[PDB]
Amino acid sequence: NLQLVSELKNPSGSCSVDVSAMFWEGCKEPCIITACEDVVSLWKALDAWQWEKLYTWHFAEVPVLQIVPVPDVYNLVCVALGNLEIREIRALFCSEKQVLLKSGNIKAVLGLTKRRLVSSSGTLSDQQVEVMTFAGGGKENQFLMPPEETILTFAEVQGMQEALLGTTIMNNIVIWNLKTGQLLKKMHIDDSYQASVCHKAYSEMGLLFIVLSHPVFQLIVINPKTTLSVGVMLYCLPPGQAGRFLEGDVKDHCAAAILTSGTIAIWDLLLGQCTALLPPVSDQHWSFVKWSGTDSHLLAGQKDGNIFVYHYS
Amino acid sequence: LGPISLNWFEELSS
Repeated sequence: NLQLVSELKNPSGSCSVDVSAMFWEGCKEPCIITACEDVVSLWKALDAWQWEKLYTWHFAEVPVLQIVPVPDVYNLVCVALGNLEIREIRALFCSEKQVLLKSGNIKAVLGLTKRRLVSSSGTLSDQQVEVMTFAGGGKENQFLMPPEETILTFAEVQGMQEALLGTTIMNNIVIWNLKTGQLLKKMHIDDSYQASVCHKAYSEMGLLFIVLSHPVFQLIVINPKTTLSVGVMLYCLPPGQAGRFLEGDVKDHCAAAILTSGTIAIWDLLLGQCTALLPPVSDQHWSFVKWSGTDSHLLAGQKDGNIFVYHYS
Repeated sequence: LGPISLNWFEELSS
């Protein structure tokens, strides 16, 4: 269950949109990144419960939309800017400075293992899919074969290397080989439900395990060789619990969701049970949720923008 | 009888 362990108030006079936890740098140390529309800050632990701001980066014109975590990168922070759709992706680093990484009609973006960042733009025959690498500066850009169906989300497949998954506007799932750039397979998912947003994908025994969001989450099991979907697991709110899925995050085998309620709900994905509820503190509905990438914590944020950090065990 | 292939990935990559 959930133990409130620390917290972060960020009276930034700007709407808070996202948070994430990463290791920074001459030594790995767990930090928290907060993003508001017009400012992004890096924070370190002041003591057992308090956080202090170490760096800040400012954005005028186009508002910050999300943080984009990149596994195995500790010397910069990537963010996506845009009012609704993504227009730019920037890298923030230190004395604070920033670099424009990509610019245009961006539809989807995902940080990948080993310092890569994948993104896609356009919609059809115009679609491009690109994976860049950081050393770290703009080093390589490999195109991937586009499915010419708008990509809605990426997910790196846990349990293999070099497999990348996408979902498309067509309710299709695509798999690429990250090494060759090849599009290996396209597979339609029952025309609903339906999703659209893949939170996590796993490979085990030649089967694909795919977590989507609606029943608050769905696990679809697909045989990649036949293309056929082989079963489906449901994650549902307990006996009495109002609320529909609104957004969420999955780390390893845990899933968190912000419900239309305003409550956050948690599942262990192995077992399928809702392992905790977390009502809004005060009257402030939870605005975003993210698992910590450095440790065993759940980050829950309000537009306020106060962040509450819980210990999961 | 939907066959499962534990090597589907390198297979298609080949």
